[PDB]
Amino acid sequence: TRTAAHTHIKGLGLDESGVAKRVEGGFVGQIEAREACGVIVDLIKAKKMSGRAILLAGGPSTGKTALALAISQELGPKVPFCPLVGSELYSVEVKKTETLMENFRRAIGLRIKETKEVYEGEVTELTPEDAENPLGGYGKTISHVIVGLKSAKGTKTLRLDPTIYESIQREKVSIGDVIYIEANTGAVKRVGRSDAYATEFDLETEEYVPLPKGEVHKKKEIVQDVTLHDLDVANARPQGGQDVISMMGQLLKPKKTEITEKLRQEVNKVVAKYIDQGVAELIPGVLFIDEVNMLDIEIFTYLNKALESNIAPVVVLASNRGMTTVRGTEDVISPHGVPPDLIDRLLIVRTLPYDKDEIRTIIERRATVERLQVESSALDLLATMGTETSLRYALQLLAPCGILAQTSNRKEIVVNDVNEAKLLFLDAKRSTKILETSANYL
Amino acid sequence: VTRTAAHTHIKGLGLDESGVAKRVEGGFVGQIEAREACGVIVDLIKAKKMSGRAILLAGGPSTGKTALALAISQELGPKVPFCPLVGSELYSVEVKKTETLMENFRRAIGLRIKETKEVYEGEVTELTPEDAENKTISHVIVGLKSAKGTKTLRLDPTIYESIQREKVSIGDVIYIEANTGAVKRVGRSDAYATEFDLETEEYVPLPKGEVHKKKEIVQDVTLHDLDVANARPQGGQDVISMMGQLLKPKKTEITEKLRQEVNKVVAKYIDQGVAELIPGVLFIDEVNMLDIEIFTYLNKALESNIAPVVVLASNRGMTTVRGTEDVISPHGVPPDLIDRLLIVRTLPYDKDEIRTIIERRATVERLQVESSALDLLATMGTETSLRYALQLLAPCGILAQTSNRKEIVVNDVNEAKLLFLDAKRSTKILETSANYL
Amino acid sequence: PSTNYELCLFLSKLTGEPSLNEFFRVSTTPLLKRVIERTNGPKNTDSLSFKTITQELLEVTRNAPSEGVMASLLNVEKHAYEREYLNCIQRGY
Amino acid sequence: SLIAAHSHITGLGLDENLQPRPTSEGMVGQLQARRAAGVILKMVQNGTIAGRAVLVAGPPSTGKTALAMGVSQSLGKDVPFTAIAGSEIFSLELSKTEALTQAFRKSIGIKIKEETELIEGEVVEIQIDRSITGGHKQGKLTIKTTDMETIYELGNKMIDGLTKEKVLAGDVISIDKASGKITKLGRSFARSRDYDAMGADTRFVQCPEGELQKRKTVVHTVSLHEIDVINSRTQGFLALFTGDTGEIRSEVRDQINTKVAEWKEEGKAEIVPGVLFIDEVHMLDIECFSFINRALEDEFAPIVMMATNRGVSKTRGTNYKSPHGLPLDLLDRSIIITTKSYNEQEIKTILSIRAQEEEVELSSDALDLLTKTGVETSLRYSSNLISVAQQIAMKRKNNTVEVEDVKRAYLLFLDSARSVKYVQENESQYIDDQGNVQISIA
Amino acid sequence: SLSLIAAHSHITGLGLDENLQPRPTSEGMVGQLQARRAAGVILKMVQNGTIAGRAVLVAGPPSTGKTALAMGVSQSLGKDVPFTAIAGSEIFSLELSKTEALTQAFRKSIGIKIKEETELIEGEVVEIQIDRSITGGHKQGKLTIKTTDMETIYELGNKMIDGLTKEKVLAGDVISIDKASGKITKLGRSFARSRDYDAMGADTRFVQCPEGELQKRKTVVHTVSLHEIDVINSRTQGFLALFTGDTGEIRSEVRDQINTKVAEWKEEGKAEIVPGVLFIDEVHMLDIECFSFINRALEDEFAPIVMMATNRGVSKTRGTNYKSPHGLPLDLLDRSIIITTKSYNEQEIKTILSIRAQEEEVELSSDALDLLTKTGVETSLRYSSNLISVAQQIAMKRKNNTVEVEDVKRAYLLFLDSARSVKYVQENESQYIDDQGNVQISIAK
Ligand SMILES: Nc1ncnc2c1ncn2[C@@H]1O[C@H](COP(=O)(O)OP(=O)(O)O)[C@@H](O)[C@H]1O
Ligand SMILES: Nc1ncnc2c1ncn2[C@@H]1O[C@H](COP(=O)(O)OP(=O)(O)O)[C@@H](O)[C@H]1O
Ligand SMILES: Nc1ncnc2c1ncn2[C@@H]1O[C@H](COP(=O)(O)OP(=O)(O)O)[C@@H](O)[C@H]1O
Ligand SMILES: Nc1ncnc2c1ncn2[C@@H]1O[C@H](COP(=O)(O)OP(=O)(O)O)[C@@H](O)[C@H]1O
Repeated sequence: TRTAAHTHIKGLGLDESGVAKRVEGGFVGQIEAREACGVIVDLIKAKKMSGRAILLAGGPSTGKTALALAISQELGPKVPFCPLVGSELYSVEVKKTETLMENFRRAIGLRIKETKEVYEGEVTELTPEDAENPLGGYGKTISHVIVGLKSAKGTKTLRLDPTIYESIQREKVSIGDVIYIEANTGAVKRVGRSDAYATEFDLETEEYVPLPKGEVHKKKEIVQDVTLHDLDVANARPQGGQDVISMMGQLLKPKKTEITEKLRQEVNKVVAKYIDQGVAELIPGVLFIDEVNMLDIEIFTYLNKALESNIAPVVVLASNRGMTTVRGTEDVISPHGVPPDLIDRLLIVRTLPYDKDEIRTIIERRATVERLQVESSALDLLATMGTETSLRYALQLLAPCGILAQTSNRKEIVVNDVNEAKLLFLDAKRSTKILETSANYL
Repeated sequence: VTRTAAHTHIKGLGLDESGVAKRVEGGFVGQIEAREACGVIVDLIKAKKMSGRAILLAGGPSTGKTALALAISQELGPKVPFCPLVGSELYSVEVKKTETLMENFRRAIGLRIKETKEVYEGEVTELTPEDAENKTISHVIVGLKSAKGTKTLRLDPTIYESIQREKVSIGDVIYIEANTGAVKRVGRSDAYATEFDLETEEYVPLPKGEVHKKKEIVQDVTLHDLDVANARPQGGQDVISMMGQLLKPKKTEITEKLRQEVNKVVAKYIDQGVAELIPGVLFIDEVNMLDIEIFTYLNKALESNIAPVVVLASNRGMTTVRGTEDVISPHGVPPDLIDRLLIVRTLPYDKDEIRTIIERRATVERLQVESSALDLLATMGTETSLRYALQLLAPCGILAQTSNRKEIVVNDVNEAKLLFLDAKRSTKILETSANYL
Repeated sequence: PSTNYELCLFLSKLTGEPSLNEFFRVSTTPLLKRVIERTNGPKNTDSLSFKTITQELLEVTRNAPSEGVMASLLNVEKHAYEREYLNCIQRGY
Repeated sequence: SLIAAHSHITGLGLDENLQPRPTSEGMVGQLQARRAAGVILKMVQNGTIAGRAVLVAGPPSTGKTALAMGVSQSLGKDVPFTAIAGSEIFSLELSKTEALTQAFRKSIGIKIKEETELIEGEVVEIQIDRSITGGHKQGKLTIKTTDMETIYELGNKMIDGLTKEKVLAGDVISIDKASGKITKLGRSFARSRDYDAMGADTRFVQCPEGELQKRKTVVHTVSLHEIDVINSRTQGFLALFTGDTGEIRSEVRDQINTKVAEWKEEGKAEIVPGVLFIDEVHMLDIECFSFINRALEDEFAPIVMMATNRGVSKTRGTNYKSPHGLPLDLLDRSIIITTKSYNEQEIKTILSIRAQEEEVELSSDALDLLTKTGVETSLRYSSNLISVAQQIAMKRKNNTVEVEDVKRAYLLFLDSARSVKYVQENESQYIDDQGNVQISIA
Repeated sequence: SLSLIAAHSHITGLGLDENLQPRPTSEGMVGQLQARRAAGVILKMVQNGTIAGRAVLVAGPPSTGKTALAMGVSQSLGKDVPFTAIAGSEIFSLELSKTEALTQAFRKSIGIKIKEETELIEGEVVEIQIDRSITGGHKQGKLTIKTTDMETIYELGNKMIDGLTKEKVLAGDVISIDKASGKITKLGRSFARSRDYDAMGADTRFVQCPEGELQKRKTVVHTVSLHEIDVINSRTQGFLALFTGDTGEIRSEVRDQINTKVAEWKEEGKAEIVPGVLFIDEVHMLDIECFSFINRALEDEFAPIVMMATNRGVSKTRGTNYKSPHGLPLDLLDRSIIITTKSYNEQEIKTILSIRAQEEEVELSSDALDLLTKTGVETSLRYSSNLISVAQQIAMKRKNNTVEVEDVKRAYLLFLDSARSVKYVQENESQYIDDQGNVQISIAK
């Protein structure tokens, strides 16, 4: 078990058709922001809209990323979620517009149901039966291939096409191997050798797979979850070109290229065609961009362009700046570092700072998650610590308090332990104070 | 007739066995304290114990910082590696600058490997491959022959593959290296030169010496050579390719994993006694051209366990550091790096040692200068600059030679001063004139 | 492998190569010669080399008939070739 | 697909006299700009006028891109419409002028007529002769209809298309000769001898009658940029989707221009022009503006529509300010369409259209409150509030959206001015332009 | 053997007790008791391995031992634990973005331990007898592998024969074959069968014939970082990019798939996660984009403990135009804990100088140690530490073993510190090139 300043956040914690409980789901306070995020989660689950932008605005250490992760856990693992930093779009292999568009396409998922009818198992015989009056000038003209497959409780003799036989030569299928044939394509697949057929007792490099379970003939419905960016990446590269430059690019570094809009529209129209047949289901997800103040003005204008498309997902933005200059500009003072046209294109959810009791309950919840026992007086001192200093400093001081408690052979965290941890590790404000007082290039 | 560069006249630091600098010795005159400090530095290098030691040579222009660096280079010898570099060379457009600095760091740590070279040279008399199947040849019996006699060898099928690569037949003088396995076809012998009156064969003589020749050699490599030997995005350094490969290999950021593996292999070979480790010198002239990021990576890389002795040169004073905006620092070097340096101060000269520098450069370039012409050149060196006289020495010799004289006279110095200008006179002409000189 | 057997064993545990001499052979061959001579059939299952999702979608449609949903979702370049009549377009340059 | 911001616009809403209706085809108001856009659309549909610059100017949230999407919807099919933003030009693998040239040539279409033989019939016999390694492939195909039966010679590509989607005898298939398309219509024989290999369940198709070969003329549109990318290198068709078309030489462009002029003069092909729309055209550099100035004077130059929402602003790449962010030599070559703001009634009609498109039922007083909020703050803010108010109303288990749902959505999600006021009242809680913030509560 | 004496070679770890209380002088670390106790608390958190992504900022004036404390933490951490010490300037690259370089630095500092069991048959090949099958399937072979002591016969399958014919192994070749996995190697040619050929081949390597038991059991523990798995799964032949370094911006979906597969391999127990420390020395030389990516990347469960070192005061953050404490923005300092290092008094300077002189095998006299301590208190620790070795060379040129006062005084006269060089430059400013480029090379007017 590992904790990473999260994983106490288990969803948002709203009840059905109602007001958020104050302490529920690892969340303390932020009732209006959690209600707005629940409304956004229901809008995403409605599966109807495209390119809706929410900006989480508040101070530092107020729970914007916690709310985004709560949205992601409320949506479930099947709905796609792409976390992102504003600094990640400045790639040096491809232009920043292409990175933004591929992160947009990474947050649109496709669920495809399909039927696989297969014959698999350990093989018993391979008789390429010759035809009567077998032409002339050729040896062993095959009328059909008889393959005897066996598995757990099942044994089936199959009369295959002659043209599978060269595939038999292709995958090096011998008697005693565990093979796998799809009915629609008729392509064999040598999984390995049976465990009972380990004849070479001394030295062998074969992969001995167990004998597969169930009947030989199995027809099953499987569900595959992909993203639209996966389809774009798989369709961009030459799929089995079998030429010199294809293997050259296979062996080379996979450099990122500007995926054209034509390929995206082709993928979109084939996806819509298979959606109309009912075999595929489209799900939109969340592209979360934290600290969008690091985005360039070109990123903001391309965001204005790309939010109007019919495909784009719900984009959750976060920012902690209040009234600052937009990156890429020199005199554009804007709220949250976001230009007014994009600000016009989104909805703003405000996040509030916390109180003493909320900070105390957050510290106690983090102590219970990290499996640390803190007494009440040390908890009150940590709450006063989190009010005088930052909340994150009091949250991150819990683990040194646990180390200093366990080094004295006790499980409770004592006021002496948190005083020692205060003396050992410094706050940002106290470090700034001793940087101002000391003029020795500290 | 040998050419003469700017630092040709300097052969060493000119110190005695006690380390005290003789005044005029080794191509130097004056600058005794910095020469003694550089002698202490080369004693530290010859100790072969320390790593990451850094010395900065600080002084004015034309005072001898680069002269002392090349004097260190001749004092150590060609066995010790020496990597001269400019601070401008670290700005590469193929790889990042810290990677280039670390590559130049690894270029100044060398290895001596004693090895044998055994060569079979001569004309093939018999080429019988024995198969002994178990299609595939067991071995090949090859009979070479030179003017001192013949010799028979048994060769593995890899050398037979290399022999059939070279289209070797009976009667061809060929070359075989026993250790490497390289096969080179020198060409057909003249004993078979009259089989046809005209053919594309190149007819070479029989070797006059013995067939088998063995000698001892030493291989001087660096750690950067072994780094780039086994870090190739597209391999194939072994095959001889006159034409280039179809895809141009680019310089890449070599990871620390390859450095640790190369260090482990080198330490294993050193522990066997095969290889000897020679720490060397990385010299960076004009260190004020380094970016602050390169200064930070230099701060990090000077604490390595395999870092060489680094010698920096600078001629600036209280100057802003490159890549910064308001960091006024001595010699253009940030104060965190300066704390790790040892600073050797380089003094200016006066008239007498300027005159002896001029006469030493005249003696090295084989020019005869008259005494009053030497005094005029020394006065001009004190007035304009020392390098102005050092660069006007050769036009004086040319103007003397065109007048059929082997002795430089005062009129030659006046004519060379009239024809060629220094920086101050050209700046005065620049200031007085209006339309772009 | 004579001097650095531990690194070869580590790389064989990582990649799953059945031969420990594959790394020395690959590192000392030309890249085009390596591209021509890559016919490798078996791989070790007990390895850290993993089969990606997109590579699985490549493998299922290596030999697959048309009108299957997985087959047609990953074969769109051929569909764009066929529907734009690029089989009979004349050369211009 | 999904509901985007311009999904309600199905055209321009103009009569045959180029007169705009007050509300038609999802467009309401902006009569002079709609009439000017209809004039531009008729100029595009004429096709004899090349390289005209059109600028659409106005404040934000007014309808410049709405007018461009109305032009695109009224443009018709097989006419190119390349809608890009100003940030796509700045690339790492292409120059600005080369990216602009590719955007210009993506907007010019070439309508090519091809002659095609359609061969539909039952397969009697397939004979395929392949080499030992499988490289060289040839053979014969005996095909049949109810009148006559022929034997054709198969090439490599036709056999490759026959192996995939495996054609047996008795299968009714269709052969497109000009495209190499193999379409298995089905199976007509239903032989008693059935193999155990295949899982094919092909439907019964009646035996095709009539002639076997049918001649037809097909018509397809290919952009200019596709022809330069295809003719630029060997595997240019891969580069049409990967976008690895790095700086195509001018010799290729000149030869493609001469070849398409020869195709026009032969009657084989015709050239149709399209529209290059550039949203946020102020983001382009002065070098891009100079290249646009000289590239508008070409024969193969499309109609260029540009949209910007900026007044006298700083032109990028320079040190001065210009109207619309564009230099005066570019504005000399352009005719400017001006778009004006809306009143209460136009905002109410836009919100009613957006609610009808989003399947959201609004009451009269809820629509009045949304209209008042759109007038006070922004039209985009109320149009975004519609969906979350619908989500709140569905959370309240009622079908329609009431006034209190709109008030709850207004209280939950902030606009620009309220967020600016909240930031200015709580300035110390946010990171300012100097990077100073007070995280601590006390 | 290859490593020479560096600036931090005398430090073998943090000199702490079992109660995390630092000794005054232990394991090469002198003083800094609060900083060493805090670093011991940091080490225990890394050793616990149950929490992730803590940012620790080591701050103080230069030459106080922030990097010394980091090397003490790395030495006390022990082997087979990923410690990645990088500088802030290495992030700025040409084919990798700053966030991608930071991701590769983060994922190089956390790995997995994997246990392997090897049944190795190592020996020289005597004879390979191949039972040629009529149909060609299941080609039986008889391997005569042989050590110095004893020799058996092994049965060989068809894929075994194909592996032994893929690489060219003959009689007299030393090979080892794994029984469990079928791994193939060729160590080279035995020395007993080395004189039969007059010239060796290009790939012919000569190795000693192994002794002892023919088949040996061994347990191998492999520590594979997450970046290693990313580079391996990024390409078809990805092991070359582990050494050449041209990984080239590994896509995200590979990293999520590898994270999920590492989680399920942990839950089925064939690998265990070993977290480590990423130490960014001079972290002030990073862009604000790097700081924001660090802020978001510290919140993942596969994140190491990040130790950052800075000697800056209230300095300008790179990429912006405002000043900030430590050269770091306030949201980065919010998610961090600060260990402050203080300056040294005379006794700590003397003890560190004596330890550094003992490390370099220099016999310092008492008066020379007092003079070096006075110079260290006056100028700097690193100036006296650099003066020790050149004073040793000065004394060795004087045919003396130990150093005296005269050797240290000669080294002080020959080599200048920062303040003396600043004084000599400021006294003669015309002889040096100014910030405006002006200089006076002429010595007379
Ligand atoms: N209401 C809350 N309840 C519980 N934990 C919270 C709450 N708000 C913030 N936190 C915790 O505080 C820590 C820092 O908050 P974070 O979301 O990183 O701030 P920011 O919004 O500036 O990114 C997170 O680990 C988060 O889990
Ligand atoms: N002490 C000296 N004795 C002899 N020659 C010298 C001395 N100092 C400098 N020189 C000569 O002066 C020339 C220029 O000096 P240089 O080392 O280039 O100056 P800098 O230190 O600015 O690089 C060199 O060719 C060198 O040979
Ligand atoms: N005449 C109109 N008819 C219908 N909707 C309109 C009209 N004008 C503007 N809109 C709506 O107003 C919103 C903003 O218009 P848009 O053109 O996208 O941005 P801008 O006007 O700032 O360029 C769009 O969502 C669009 O649907
Ligand atoms: N506590 C200590 N114990 C031993 N040596 C130290 C100590 N602190 C500093 N040093 C020595 O001082 C030198 C410079 O310290 P360094 O680690 O570079 O400090 P900083 O990183 O703050 O510049 C190092 O070479 C180290 O040997």
